[PDB]
Amino acid sequence: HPVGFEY
Amino acid sequence: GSHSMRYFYTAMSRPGRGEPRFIAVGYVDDTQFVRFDSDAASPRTEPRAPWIEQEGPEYWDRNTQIFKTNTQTYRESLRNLRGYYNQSEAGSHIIQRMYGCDLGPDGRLLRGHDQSAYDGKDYIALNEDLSSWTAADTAAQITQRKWEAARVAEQLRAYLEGLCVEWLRRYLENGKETLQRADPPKTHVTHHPVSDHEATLRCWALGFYPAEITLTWQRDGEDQTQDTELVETRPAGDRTFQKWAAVVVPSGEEQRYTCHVQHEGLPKPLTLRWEP
Amino acid sequence: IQRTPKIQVYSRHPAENGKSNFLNCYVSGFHPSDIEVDLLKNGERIEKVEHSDLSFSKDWSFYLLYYTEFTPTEKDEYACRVNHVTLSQPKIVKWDRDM
Repeated sequence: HPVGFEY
Repeated sequence: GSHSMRYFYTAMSRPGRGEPRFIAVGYVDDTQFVRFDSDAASPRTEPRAPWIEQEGPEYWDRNTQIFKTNTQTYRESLRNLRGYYNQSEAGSHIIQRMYGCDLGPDGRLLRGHDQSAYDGKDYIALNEDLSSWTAADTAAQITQRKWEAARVAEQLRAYLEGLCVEWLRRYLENGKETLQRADPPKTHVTHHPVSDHEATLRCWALGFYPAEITLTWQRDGEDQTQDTELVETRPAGDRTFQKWAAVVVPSGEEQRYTCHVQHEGLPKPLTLRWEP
Repeated sequence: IQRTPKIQVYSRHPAENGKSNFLNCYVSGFHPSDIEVDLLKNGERIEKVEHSDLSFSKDWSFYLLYYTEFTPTEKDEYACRVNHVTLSQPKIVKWDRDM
């Protein structure tokens, strides 16, 4: 399950 | 043995050809299990291994929610990075991200990963402490400052030590018949004359899983590292992998050469020679 | 900078004339990700060729597997046609059953 911010 | 879970994100801008594409794939070891593509007719998380199919609708909805959100976020991030490098709006650029957890043979967390690249070059990485960042340049330093304010490292640490390991262990159980089965290489040596007094010995390894393998030629017990042509390990398309190592040998000296195979699925490491 | 694709053309199972098999073209080590790959039978493009989902290696370079079902013979020549931004002209790698 993936982790649930911008660069 | 040791196991890992990895997600690989690719975000690709394409000025004049619509909004940036976002692709995500998930792997357990060398087995892909999920995909998402923002360019699909109806973008949704899709299964790519039989053992993930049993997951409920909530799993698939949450995954799709995450990747749809990431599609939007990475488009903003591409805009941001273009600005950090004073780049024109005309060029196509790529952000890649790779994250996940490693487990030791007992099942405990060995280490976590979260790394990003821009146009194929390392950009920013979470350090092994899962608390601090390594920024490649002054542009990445801006990203570092943002993520420190948003407490991203702390959120990633919580995921990597918790849910990442929990889900990986679950997948390893549900897919134990494949994920925890090492398939040994089928091995043989072929002989190909090139001239009157030179011939190629090629050592083959076929049908193995996982991809990790050691294939070496030895002459009189000495490694022929420089003299060996060693092709990249390649997928067969049935989950298994293939590899070969070749050395050009003087004719009549073939028996002085030995191929050595090391792989998890073998009861014992193999020593091979050409059988005329 | 940009990286040119490595190309391997091979079968899934050992090649036996008259027996159904899978023809693989593995492209790897390339950057950026945009790439054109076709499998050829006697120079002609095979239609229903599938490919793997885009992923990448530890060095950030991309890899893809292109594949189709095929039946090898003595006379039929197979090849993989690859185009990439790093290449000035599409590269042809012929299928060799010993490779």
